[PDB]
Amino acid sequence: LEHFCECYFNLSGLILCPVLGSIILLFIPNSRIRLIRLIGLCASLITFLYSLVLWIQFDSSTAKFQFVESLRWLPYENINFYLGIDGISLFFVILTTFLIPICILVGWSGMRSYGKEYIIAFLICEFLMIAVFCMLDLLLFYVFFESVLIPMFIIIGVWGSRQRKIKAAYQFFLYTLLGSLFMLLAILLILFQTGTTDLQILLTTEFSERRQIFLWIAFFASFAVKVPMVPVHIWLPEAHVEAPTAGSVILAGILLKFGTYGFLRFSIPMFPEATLCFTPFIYTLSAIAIIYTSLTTLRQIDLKKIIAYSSVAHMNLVTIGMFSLNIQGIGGSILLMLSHGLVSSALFLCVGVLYDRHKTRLVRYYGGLVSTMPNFSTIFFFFTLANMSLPGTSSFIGEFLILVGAFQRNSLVATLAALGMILGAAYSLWLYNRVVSGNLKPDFLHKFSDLNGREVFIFIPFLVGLVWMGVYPKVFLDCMHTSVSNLVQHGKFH
Amino acid sequence: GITYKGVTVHTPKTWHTVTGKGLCAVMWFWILYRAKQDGPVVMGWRHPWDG
Amino acid sequence: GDFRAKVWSMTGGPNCRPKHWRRNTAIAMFGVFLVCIPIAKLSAKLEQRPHMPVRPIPSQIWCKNFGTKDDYEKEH
Amino acid sequence: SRWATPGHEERPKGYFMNRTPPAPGQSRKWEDWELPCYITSFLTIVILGVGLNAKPDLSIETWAHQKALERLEMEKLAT
Amino acid sequence: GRKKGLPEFEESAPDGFDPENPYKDPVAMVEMREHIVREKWIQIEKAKILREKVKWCYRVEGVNHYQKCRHLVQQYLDSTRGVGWGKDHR
Amino acid sequence: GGGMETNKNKFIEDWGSARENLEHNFRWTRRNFALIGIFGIALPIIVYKGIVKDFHMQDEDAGRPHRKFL
Amino acid sequence: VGKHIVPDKPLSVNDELMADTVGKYEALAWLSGGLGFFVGLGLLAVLNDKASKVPFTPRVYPYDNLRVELGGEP
Amino acid sequence: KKMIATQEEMSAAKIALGSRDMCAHLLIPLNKCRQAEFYLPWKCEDERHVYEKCEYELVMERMLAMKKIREEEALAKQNK
Repeated sequence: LEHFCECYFNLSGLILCPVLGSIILLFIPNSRIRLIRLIGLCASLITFLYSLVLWIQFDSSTAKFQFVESLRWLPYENINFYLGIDGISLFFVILTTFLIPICILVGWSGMRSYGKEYIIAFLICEFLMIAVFCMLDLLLFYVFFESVLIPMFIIIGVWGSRQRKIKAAYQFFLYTLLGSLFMLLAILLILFQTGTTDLQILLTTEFSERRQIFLWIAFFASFAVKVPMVPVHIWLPEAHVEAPTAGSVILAGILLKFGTYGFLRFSIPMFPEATLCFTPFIYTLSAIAIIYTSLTTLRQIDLKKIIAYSSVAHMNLVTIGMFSLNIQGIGGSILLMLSHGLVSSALFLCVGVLYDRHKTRLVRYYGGLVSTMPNFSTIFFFFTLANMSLPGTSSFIGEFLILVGAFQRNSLVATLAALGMILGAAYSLWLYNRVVSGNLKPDFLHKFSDLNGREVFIFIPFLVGLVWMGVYPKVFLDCMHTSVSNLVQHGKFH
Repeated sequence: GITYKGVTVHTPKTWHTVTGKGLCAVMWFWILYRAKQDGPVVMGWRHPWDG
Repeated sequence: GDFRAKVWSMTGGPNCRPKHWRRNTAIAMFGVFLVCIPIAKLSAKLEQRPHMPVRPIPSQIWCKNFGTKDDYEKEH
Repeated sequence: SRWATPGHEERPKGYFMNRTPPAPGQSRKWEDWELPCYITSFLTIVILGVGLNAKPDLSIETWAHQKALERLEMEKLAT
Repeated sequence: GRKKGLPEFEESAPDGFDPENPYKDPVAMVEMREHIVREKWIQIEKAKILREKVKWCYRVEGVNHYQKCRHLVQQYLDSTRGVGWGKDHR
Repeated sequence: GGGMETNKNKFIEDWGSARENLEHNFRWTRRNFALIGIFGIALPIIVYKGIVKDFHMQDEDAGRPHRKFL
Repeated sequence: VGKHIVPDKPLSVNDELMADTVGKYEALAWLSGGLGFFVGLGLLAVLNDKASKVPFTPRVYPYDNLRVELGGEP
Repeated sequence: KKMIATQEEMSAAKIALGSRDMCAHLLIPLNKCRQAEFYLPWKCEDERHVYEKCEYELVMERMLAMKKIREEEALAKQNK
């Protein structure tokens, strides 16, 4: 059944753009560095504009999948795959298309040593990440998710700063592969029952409570590694710290979102009965991760480790929201996911600004920076506040909505989750003050440069996006509520 | 000002001394004024409606 | 001090004494007053006073929303 | 004297984004990334500034508001 | 292309929906799920319209709100019990 | 005198590397056994039962039986 | 400010984070006594039972204690 | 002491519920004087003095009612 779309801008062209960029960049000699830079940046920017147009034609009254286009695999047509988005995946496509040009711009100065391999790796990552978010099939979702492991492994290992990147890349690859292997088993068990992997059909098929429980456990084994939930989160600090800056931006801003996206797209709607049974279990794991990892963050001494550990606590608050199973909880969970991809990405950009100049991540060396880099200090303070979920910032909207949705279900989990307001404030301000405030230490650092024109421009869309969501989240919530409402109602008829 | 053995004290500005004395004098008068208008009331001697 | 003279900042750093600070201060005055004009117009458009004041008040000169929410069983 | 004697900073301390000014009479060279980025930034505001304010309001909230208004009208005038 | 105007939906529940075995007509199952979501959103807007009434009664009547808005508060509080997807089921 | 890179301190870097390599120091002592038992096992079970009990107390407030959980 | 001390001895743990004359548990005992003053004072307030020596009768408001004016059934 | 100000007069005067007591009929002139005179303390001394006397009269009445009740608590004890 050729369910092709009538719109002019569709998902296939968006998936094809960065692929064309990579193919063209395959054949350009490494002496034409200017041309390589320009072509990569332009391909990413056109992809961003294309995704913005997809936003423009979005229809916010339907709970159906929009811009659905079919892609055929066999002329037998037994196995035929569909692409489409709804209010739950649209903004994540947008976020991917926006973060990739940032990743290219961050490594602009070193592009004479990075080479076309760096741009091609990021453009290939873009294609797979956009595709993952646009899949209406369990099997294609699985296959595209693992494809990102190859370029992410390459990015971490080749362009990481020090040789701990070896261990980091190994751990990342092995943990993620294990998780994806448990998902494969569940996909093949689903396919044994239903004879299909088409998501829309699965949303209309009934599962037994026993097999719902079991298949939910099989999905959890992958998603909890992706989120990450305790105690399988220890790969994250190594991988996100040893990666290059743009690698950290992609890892924390997009790849982390895949486990929570998988909870919203597959487990929660497809197995409603099992989801209710495991709700105290998810509540306990998330609450422990929020309290415990926030306290570990307090005692970290590496700049990138503090930011990496903060990401774990923010993502477990997201899981409390999505498993609250109401408009505020799921609505807040998606907004926090988007906000985190901007705030943590900006924070990894601040640390990279410091590291590119002085080549150290230890907090003890820094301090006093407000007297030499006031521009960086002001930008760093703003994203420090956004990381504390200050009202008026994008992160406060998602945070409070999740707490609202949790309070209406279980007042205890909402209380433990609200403890991150105290803990998250403690490590964010302690980090900012030890780096920016105080006096300089000329025996460690004596030569300083504030942000240049490229770094300031890089920070601009992050400030605008954070403010825009923090003061007027209605432009996002309006386009989501119809898909959110039907996700909550899935499996009940009263 | 006046010097007494090393340590010198400068005289205050004239309007500073005038305002200080004047504001407290305004305060002392307002206190005596009020105490005679509603002093028996707070002592409990009479009541406001007495008359 | 010595190195802070080579450091750019939005607030001007230490002991900022711009030579033309008076014309810049007066230009800054005008910008705020020009910014205030749309704000005041929008404020006057948005205010809601369900109660007539006991005496005439300065906001009856520009605001036309006095005694309007009497029909409350119609508000949506 | 702080209000009647002008300041001494003929030019502000430091340089904006730490770039030395170009030679007198000369214009700064734009780096290769500026033009594509400033065109993307301009097109971003134009698409979102116009498109979001020009797309129709199809929220479930706007449709239900109108629907709920008529049902409360229809149960009030009728008993 | 799309015609201008507010979205249009069927007023009535889909015909073909057996509430005894909801997983027998899937096209109707999906359409019932969408219809219930739309119906629930209508009651949500109902309580919000009713809430605007309580607000302006308090603002208009002041110290006399307990007697003058007794009826509106009852209506709002009844509409909010069992509303949306909150702390009440049906 | 030369460069923007930090002048490394041998003592501060040693403190940094000893932090990264903590897993080589774990020994399975008495204190660790108490700490892992209390905060790795006992406390999560306490939070789990508190959350379940919170749901159950709601069930008997609604005149409903105790909802089953995995 | 003047000259920041550069370490010359191997840095120990709990250095990122590193009340003089009075000991730890002795301060807890003195604060506990201070809070025990509020406890004893509060108990004395119960023992006093001022509510039982009220020198006037509870206010009575007209119109059934303003039953309608307080949101009751009219 | 009998109730004078009807329910409608108090509601139209927008009297705080805690001041809708037996002396409400005198509060209405007082508050109308207070608003018209910007609540300065040297104004409306006449309406204020009249209303305060009524409120003093009310509290003394309830004080005397308890003065009685207290004289019967001991009667029960003196005969127990």
